[PDB]
Amino acid sequence: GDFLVHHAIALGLHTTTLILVKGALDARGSKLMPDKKDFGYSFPCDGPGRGGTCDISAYDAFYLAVFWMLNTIGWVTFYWHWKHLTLWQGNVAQFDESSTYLMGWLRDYLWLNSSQLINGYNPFGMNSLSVWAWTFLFGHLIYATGFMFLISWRGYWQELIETLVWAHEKTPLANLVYWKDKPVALSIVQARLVGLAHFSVGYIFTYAAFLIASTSGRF
Amino acid sequence: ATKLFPKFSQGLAQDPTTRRIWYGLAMAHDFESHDGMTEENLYQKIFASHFGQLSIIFLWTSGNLFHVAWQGNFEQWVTDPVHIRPIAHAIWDPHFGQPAVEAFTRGGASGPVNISTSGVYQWWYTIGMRTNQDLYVGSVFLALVSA
Amino acid sequence: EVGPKRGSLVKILRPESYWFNQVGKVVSVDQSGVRYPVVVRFENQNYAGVTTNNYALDEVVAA
Amino acid sequence: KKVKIAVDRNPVETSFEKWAKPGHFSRTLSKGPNTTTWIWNLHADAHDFDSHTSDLEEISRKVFSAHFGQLGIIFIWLSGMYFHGARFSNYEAWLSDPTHIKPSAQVVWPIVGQEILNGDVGGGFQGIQITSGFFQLWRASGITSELQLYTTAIGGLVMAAAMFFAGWFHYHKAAPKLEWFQNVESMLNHHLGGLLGLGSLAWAGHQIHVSLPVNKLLDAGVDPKEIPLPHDLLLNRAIMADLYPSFAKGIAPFFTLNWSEYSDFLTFKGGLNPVTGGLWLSDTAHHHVAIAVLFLVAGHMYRTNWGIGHSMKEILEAHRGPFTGEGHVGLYEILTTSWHAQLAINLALFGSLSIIVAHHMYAMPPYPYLATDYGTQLSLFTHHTWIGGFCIVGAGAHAAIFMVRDYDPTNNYNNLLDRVIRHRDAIISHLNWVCIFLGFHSFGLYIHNDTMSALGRPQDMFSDTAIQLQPVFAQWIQNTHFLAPQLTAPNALAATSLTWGGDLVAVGGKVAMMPISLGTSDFMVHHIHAFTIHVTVLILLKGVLFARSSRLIPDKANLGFRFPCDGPGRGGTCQVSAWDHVFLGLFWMYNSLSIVIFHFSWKMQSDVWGTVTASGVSHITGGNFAQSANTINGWLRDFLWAQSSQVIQSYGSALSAYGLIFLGAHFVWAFSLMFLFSGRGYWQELIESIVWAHNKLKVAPAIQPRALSITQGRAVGVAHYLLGGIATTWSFFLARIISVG
Amino acid sequence: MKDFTTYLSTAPVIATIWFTFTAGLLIEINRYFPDPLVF
Amino acid sequence: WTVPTLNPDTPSPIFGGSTGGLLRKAQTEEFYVITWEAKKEQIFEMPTGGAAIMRQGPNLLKFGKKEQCLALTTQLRNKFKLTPCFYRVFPDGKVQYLHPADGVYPEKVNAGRVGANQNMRRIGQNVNPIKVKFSGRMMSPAEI
Amino acid sequence: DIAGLTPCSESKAYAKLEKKELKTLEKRLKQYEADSAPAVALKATMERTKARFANYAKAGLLCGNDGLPHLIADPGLALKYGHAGEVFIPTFGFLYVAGYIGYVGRQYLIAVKGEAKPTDKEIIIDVPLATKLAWQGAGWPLAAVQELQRGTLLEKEENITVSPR
Amino acid sequence: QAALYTHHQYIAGFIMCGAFAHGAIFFIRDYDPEQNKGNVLARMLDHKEALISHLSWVSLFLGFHTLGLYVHN
Amino acid sequence: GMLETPVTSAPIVATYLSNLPAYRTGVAPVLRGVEIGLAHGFLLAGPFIKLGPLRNVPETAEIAGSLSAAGLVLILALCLSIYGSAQFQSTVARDPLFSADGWSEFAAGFLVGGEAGVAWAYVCTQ
Amino acid sequence: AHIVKIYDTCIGCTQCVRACPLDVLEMVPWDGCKASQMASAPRTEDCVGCKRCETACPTDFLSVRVYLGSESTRSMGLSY
Amino acid sequence: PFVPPSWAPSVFVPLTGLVLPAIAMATLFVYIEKEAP
Repeated sequence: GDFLVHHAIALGLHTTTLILVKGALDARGSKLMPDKKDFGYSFPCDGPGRGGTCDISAYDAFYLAVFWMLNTIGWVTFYWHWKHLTLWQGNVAQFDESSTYLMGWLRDYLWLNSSQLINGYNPFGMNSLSVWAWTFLFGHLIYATGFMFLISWRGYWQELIETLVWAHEKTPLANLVYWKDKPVALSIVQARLVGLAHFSVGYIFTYAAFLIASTSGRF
Repeated sequence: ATKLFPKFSQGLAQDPTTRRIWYGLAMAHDFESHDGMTEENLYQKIFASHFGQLSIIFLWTSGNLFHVAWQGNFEQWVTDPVHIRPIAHAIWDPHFGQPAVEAFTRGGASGPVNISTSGVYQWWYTIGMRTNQDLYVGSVFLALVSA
Repeated sequence: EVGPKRGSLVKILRPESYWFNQVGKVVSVDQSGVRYPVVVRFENQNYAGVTTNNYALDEVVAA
Repeated sequence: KKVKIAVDRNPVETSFEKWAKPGHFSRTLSKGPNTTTWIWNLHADAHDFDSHTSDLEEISRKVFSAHFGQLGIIFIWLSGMYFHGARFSNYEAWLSDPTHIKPSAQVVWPIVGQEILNGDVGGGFQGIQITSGFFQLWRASGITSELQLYTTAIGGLVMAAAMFFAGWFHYHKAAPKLEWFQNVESMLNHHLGGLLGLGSLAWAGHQIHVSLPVNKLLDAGVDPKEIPLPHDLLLNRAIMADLYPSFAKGIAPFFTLNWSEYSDFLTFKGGLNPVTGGLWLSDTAHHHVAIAVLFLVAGHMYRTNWGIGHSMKEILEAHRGPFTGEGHVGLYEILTTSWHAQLAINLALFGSLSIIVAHHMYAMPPYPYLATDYGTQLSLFTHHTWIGGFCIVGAGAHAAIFMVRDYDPTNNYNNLLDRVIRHRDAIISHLNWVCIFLGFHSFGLYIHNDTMSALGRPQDMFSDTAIQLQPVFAQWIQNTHFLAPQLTAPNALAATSLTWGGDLVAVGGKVAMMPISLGTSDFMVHHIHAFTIHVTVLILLKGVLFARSSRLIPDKANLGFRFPCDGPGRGGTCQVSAWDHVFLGLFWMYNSLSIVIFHFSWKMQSDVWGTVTASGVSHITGGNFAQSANTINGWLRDFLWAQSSQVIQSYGSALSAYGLIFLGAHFVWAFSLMFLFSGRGYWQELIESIVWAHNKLKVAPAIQPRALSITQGRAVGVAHYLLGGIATTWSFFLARIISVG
Repeated sequence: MKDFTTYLSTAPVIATIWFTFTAGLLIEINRYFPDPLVF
Repeated sequence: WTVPTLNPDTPSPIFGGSTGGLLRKAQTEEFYVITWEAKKEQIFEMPTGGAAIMRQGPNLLKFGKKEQCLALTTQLRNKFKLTPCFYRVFPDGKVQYLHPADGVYPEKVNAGRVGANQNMRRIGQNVNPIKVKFSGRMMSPAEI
Repeated sequence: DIAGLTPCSESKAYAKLEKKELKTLEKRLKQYEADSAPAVALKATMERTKARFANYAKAGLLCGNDGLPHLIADPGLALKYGHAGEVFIPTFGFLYVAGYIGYVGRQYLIAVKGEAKPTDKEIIIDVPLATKLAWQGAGWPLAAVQELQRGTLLEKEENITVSPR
Repeated sequence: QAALYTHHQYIAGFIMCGAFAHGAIFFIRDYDPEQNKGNVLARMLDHKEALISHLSWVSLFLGFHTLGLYVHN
Repeated sequence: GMLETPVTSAPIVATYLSNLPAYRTGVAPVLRGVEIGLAHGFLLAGPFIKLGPLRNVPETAEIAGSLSAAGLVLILALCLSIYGSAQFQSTVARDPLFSADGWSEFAAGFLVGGEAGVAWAYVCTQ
Repeated sequence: AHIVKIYDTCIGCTQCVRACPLDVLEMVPWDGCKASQMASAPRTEDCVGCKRCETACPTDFLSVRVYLGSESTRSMGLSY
Repeated sequence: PFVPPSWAPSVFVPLTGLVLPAIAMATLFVYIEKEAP
């Protein structure tokens, strides 16, 4: 099980290095964009021409690499937490026998250690572990919110904002209060950053809450 | 018209949309991209930023020391570091009802407190801290160093 | 008469070109004083779906 | 003005010459491949018939042949189900014990250890427990042997060959003209009278002559081998007269307007059969008779070749008020010339009817021993709901396609459609506001409940004990339906369904159907459903109304229906096409229907399904829906964490495959995030590096490898997301409902 | 027949026949040699 | 050739009105006015949604941005073969002629025009960003 | 023995695991008759289980504390303690088949590259040429080594497209 | 132990991504090919296709084998 | 040009909108703010009094509700003041309300009227 | 405003001007190509950055380039 | 000593949560919308 998870760790490290190294070497230009060095480090794209140039800047390579970094650290922290949990519980054979198949990781580690966490508050009352349950759901909500900025893109939002602008401008008792800044949709780069920030915050808070709650309740 | 914010980018200041605020907030530390930036001024701005970051780090450390000396149980944790849980700081939340108050009241405290997981208790106990007076003196010294 | 012969194969030396270090067939060479008189047609298209381009006299090498 | 059979002889020659030429349908793909993108295009424009040519007649003929090929595929599928039920099933054993033997119709070969999936389903058989409900349907029709199912499979194969021959004949031997396809009046008259009315009448005849006596004898305790054959019942009047005295009078009471004599097989019993748990087949037969008469009457409404009847254009033009301008002028020409508009209308009504079918089938089980099979009930409701949602999204997509391609402003000056386009901004703004209002008042209640429960304040929550929000309208409607057979339904014996109220019906120790009570949790989840439906409608309607133009891009119609963007200009115009709106509507439909099926599963397993004990009924989860469904933590712990124990420990048993799929589905879904969170520029540069590696070893293909297009990347991402999520929920529901149901 | 053979020579038909042959060979190998874990 | 003068007393196409019309920007910042000559009455598509009927002779319309006016110009030129022209109107009453700039459409070459923002080199001949660093503001290597 | 593991022929957990599998199979078999299809299928599965366990113990595999076999990936340990059949011989077998498929595909690409329309030969497979190359690929390591020695395996730097740096 | 190890590992991952991001920023903003002519830095961009290709091969091999062994188990 | 509808062009609703304090166009902004604040405080005291955390304990539910309403009124007054500060910086008849001094007087009147409305709503239940 | 530049590789095919949706590009006389015309950008203050001109350019590499600059009302294409 | 009073959290928590953020938000909002001369 340790051998297999170490190979998974090596996979995560090599893929993250691949994305980062490729983005750093292709930052000055490639065959698709021979003049990428003249556009700066961060820019939206080169337009829909030449088949499409979405996520062509080096900033976008870093952006895609953050997900792989979070996934790699997630694997290493999952391995550390499970091995030490089985060691502290006095049964290392459980980890040695269930760390070779993913069902063991999903049931014996993620499902078995979250029983006390999600029981922090229920209709029968609550205990000191309710804050970690709230943090768990908080991180899940932030992660899912990041998925919105990650999947849905600018155009739809800008058109919706234009409709809202018309609605506010044609509403009595409310058009007297006008904005000082014209409301516009978030930019592509800003959208990627916002989605990445929500993804990372939800990821970190969810794992920290689960880790502390499971380790504190078990011991 | 042109707004005062941001002061480091006249192009962003002339932006009449909400993009101006977001971009001004996200490009404040990009010293090389400001208006009228030279090499000497760039290095000086980074020097000041380094000092400000050091002050923030030291003030945060002093805050941790102060809260452990005030609401923590370091004087009692050192006598029994196996069966006593460390206390981070107290909790003052008006939203808590009666069950939350008695649920968070643990670790030998008199009110709702947070049990620390940072491990500063073991580190401070190992380096020599024994009484809360030591933590208070360390917090005052680190706050003055940050200033 | 200046430039490569019509119908021959030349290599592209322009670094920013999609067909850099690639072979292409010569179509026509302009007889004026234009900067890029050589016309080169390639079997493989670029990302924009174009197979012909105009290159300078020193931008193409016989190969 | 004359309705006739117009046709062309031998328009296309039957040959294999075009089979060897890929992409011959389009002028752009007829050149051949040069890049890998072309290959994807070859599959993306395959069925895009209005893009190959602009001739409406060619498009209509291709549509007709495509319909025949589709029906041939469906007949092959049905014949396969009947053949599997006739040779690899335990239907004969299940007929002798429909309350203990689990239905099964699939066997696996003893290879690589998969024989463990051949679980002991009962009746001396080893297979995979099916949830399609074919056993109950065959029992309802009177099928009592494998020979009948085998004969039905052979008939289905013959029908499939006939459908394929019909498609080939109508495309290469006798192709109808465009005027034949535009006879919507005659088409509607035939589909109303002939198809629906004659089909309902034929099924009523089969139910009266086969389903009713065979099922009556099955419910009377007669062994399936001793029951007379259907032709035996159809040949003599003695057996039918013994089972139903009205048959001793022949068809004489029908022609003498003495239909009351047939009150033994045509009634209003209502409720459910206490022996089987399903609806009374006498009521279904009477239902089909009434439905057949109604559809046959409706089939003589439009004029075809005689003076009597209606003209739909006349009715449409006669409907015009002061607040709508001209009215429905030009709508008839729109629907008689655009296949996409008709597809949008048909897909919307078809999906809505599919969801209605799911609700009516769990509430009023029509097949015998169907309600007691919780697996079949849950799977059928979930399946029909998903099909309805997908069809609705497709309806919105085709509405946008019609608005982009077939719309013409020269024939829509001051009609309803033009006015809708004129005030589309007001429509979208109000729908956006109602979506925000519903989202706040629907999600804030759950968040507030989670906060109050976590803060140790259960008295400040939104529950039955605390502040209650009772659905008084639904409860009053339930009471009215329960009291209907005494005042407003004097000729009805019982109510339409048991969910309204009254006594519960249980068969074989399992609750077939009991009354359903709605509380605060039901109110909250119903508002959640309304909010999700409103948001999906907002995305689809925004993509339909703003398909031609918008305040951001005034010439969107020139860019087509499916295009990635208009560049990074104007701050960014990513996903402005109507196709992207359909792409986002797919995600919202998935979210909405997932919450719908979760609510259905929890409510059924908590307050309806369960065993029957001595002086009390115990449910599967113990009735925790009225106390734990008002919080997100309750849904995550009691419904997702607790109910997923069966799918995670299924390893080593006959349900282990489900667990494997439960893991596999988590992969595909996450795989979707690779195509949804990234862009093709990075992949194109990575492909360039890989191409360099190939060029070094002289292994570079002639077809230049190009990354997936932006639209293709979005389609791949949404497809994988939907497949992963739907398969995850499918494995969880099936494993759980099979283990504890 | 030339057009039919050319159609059968396309990438999806060839891929289907080849994968069916390879899958059948692997399945028959595991059938006549059950549970091979080592050489 | 002479610059046309805007005629405010010009008939407009018969349109029932829509919600995609002008906003507060037309009264606070600027707006655009498109005028054209139609040989006969014809139903056309409005760039902001809806179908209007262009009258015979002069026709005037108001739009919020220049893109709407040029989109309608392209639609009228490619579908009905007309010659439209538009201006930018300010709240103080100033009218500025925009397209066509010289009376001749920009697709065809016309005498008197002077090329601007043209680099007498190629993309591959641009300088490195390190050479344009530490400037007055963010400057791209192609701006010089 | 190696890494504190014991052979599967002398491991108690291995025998207990075999008894557990046979016990659950026999328990499932007790609910059926003797001359029925499910009983024959269960008996066949039990015989397959017995043969699998006997073959694994006969092969000399090393089991752990969980009763499951372990593979030896070190070439020295595998060739020194009789474990070359786990990871060594299958490694060379995959190398032969992998290079076999790669060489066949490379030969087909280079052969169709000099034709008039190589893209047609790529979407529509030339079955006779592909079959001939598939049968001729048995000498792939020899042909690949001879190609590497002649310098014709790789392409020169000047004939490959690169980025503008 | 659990919280400290996880905290430091996530911080290290973010810091590593930042190191590579700043390297890309160096290539776009501060790299000078004329001053770095023939050194190790220019040779990195000289054979960048080989580096990205070999990294792709390693990642592909590791992913296929680890996922295959896990699914097989 | 624009779209006309009976909802936005009925004379009765137009006269109703003209009779509102916001559309007087000729009165002092202090009177408008006082009227708006009173009408808002009277309705604002409701939700806090009948739904706050201390709604079940007697003799203090009205106290807590009125205090929360006054706090919300104060927050709204601060928002109105900063809105007039950041909105008017330079430059029928021009309404004096849409000016820096006019909006400041309007915000002060809104605060006064809001506190009076909260106090009047509390004594109305006593 | 965005920066629109025309390079000497322009063949004067006039496709970039027709693809421009806000009338930014035009054709001026020249002596570097057979068509004796060259694209020009004298109204960059109205350019939004849709890059339709870059898509319509057939030269390798492109002759017209768009660089996103300071955003304004005309550059963001706002009708409000 | 440096020990704060018993009532210190009851005054510093509402301060840091409602007084300081409101003043900071209002000041920053006014500063962002300041028009240049």
